[PDB]
Amino acid sequence: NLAPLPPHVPEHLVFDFDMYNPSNLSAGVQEAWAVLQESNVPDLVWTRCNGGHWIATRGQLIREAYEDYRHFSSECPWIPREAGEAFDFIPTSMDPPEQRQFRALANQVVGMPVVDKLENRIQELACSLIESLRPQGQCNFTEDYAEPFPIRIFMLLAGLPEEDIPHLKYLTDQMTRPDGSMTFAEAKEALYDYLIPIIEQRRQKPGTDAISIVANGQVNGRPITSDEAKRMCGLLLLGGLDTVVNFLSFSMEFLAKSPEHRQELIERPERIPAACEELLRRFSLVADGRILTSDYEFHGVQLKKGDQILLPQMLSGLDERENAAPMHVDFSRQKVSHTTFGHGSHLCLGQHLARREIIVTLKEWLTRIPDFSIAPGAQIQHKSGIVSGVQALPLVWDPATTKAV
Ligand code: HEM
Ligand SMILES: CC1=CC[C@@H]2C[C@H]1C2(C)C
Ligand SMILES: [K+]
Repeated sequence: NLAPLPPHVPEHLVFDFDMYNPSNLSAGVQEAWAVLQESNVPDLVWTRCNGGHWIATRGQLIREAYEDYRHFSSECPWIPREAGEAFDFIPTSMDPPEQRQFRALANQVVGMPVVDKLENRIQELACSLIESLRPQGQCNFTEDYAEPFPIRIFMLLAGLPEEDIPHLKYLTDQMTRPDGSMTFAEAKEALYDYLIPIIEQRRQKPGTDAISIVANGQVNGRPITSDEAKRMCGLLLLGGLDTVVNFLSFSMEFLAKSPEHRQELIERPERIPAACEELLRRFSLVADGRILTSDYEFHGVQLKKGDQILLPQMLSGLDERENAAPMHVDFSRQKVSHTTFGHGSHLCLGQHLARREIIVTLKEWLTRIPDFSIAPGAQIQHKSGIVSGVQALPLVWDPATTKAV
């Protein structure tokens, strides 16, 4: 159940939060983690769950720890420990200075520039899917939109056949939210097995997909190795199949239950980008961490070299010390403060692709299906993990209230 409290961890700082099955899941995953920001929970606690680790509960500490890579290394960023030890993805598993040369290469295959290209391809698919769904008056949002819209765009960017989705998506999820049929190590090895012949094939005969660009690129001037390309592409694949997919679902679940929120977007489409940020904060969903490089006193707490500390990017924006009424969605919110795309030298390279997907989704869905609700009676279930998400989201609406556009 719980790991024996290490001698150096204060008994009064213990708070056994379980990141893969938080107590409050029924109330909502963001709410379940929010329990860590309650009146008498300190800024830093120790949970004996998942092997034992620190958890920074407030954005101030979260931001600081992410900026201080000397003490909090990305070397072992995943929890549980075994998983963090096998996590060798590039460039997320490296700290500056060595990280940059690779981060630059990755920025080349998913950055703004690549996204402006993809713009029309992304609108076409969003419309394509929504219009095909419009007349039915119902859908399984997670499988009929949330998953194929972002994944197909990534599989297109990566130059990979769509039939590979079921397999890759299953591996990916075992890494963020393991159902237990596979360890992080097994999921990664299969992802590395998938790529290897594809990376060797595109190095032998260069194309113009994100994969070829990576296997054939350079780092600070020198040629990338096969193995280095593999570690980077696995990360890219990981960032493309399980982030926006889940986020679209928290956003649309909320919109289906907020008629007033929907109207505002119908009435004033010019605020969709702003709503996109507010939702990015409200339904933040990533939580990874770092490992202590040496013994280090942090905010009055003694951390030992080797201790893992989970720094929930999700919690910053939900922190009342960052945004008043944090649990409240307000598209007109003055200063939207958050760390949903991370913080420090590891800032999300895919955020520009993420915002673009989210915004076109908001624009095109509302423009064709302005009124919809959650299937009557449905009991929505979230799952918590490195990346939290929605199990299923049944949606219904009346086709008479829609419009081809
Ligand atoms: C709503 C969507 C997304 C969210 C909230 C998100 C969140 C994050 C977070 C929190 C990190 C930092 C991890 C750390 O510091 O350990 C990160 C890194 C990264 N993400 Fe995103 N991500 C999203 C979408 C994407 C997409 C679509 C891609 C590309 C296909 C992507 C690619 C990356 C990469 C390559 C990194 C690594 C940066 C580095 O390690 O320097 N992400 N992301
Ligand atoms: C967007 C992402 C790609 C890979 C893992 C999931 C995040 C990360 C925590 C860095
Ligand atoms: K590692």
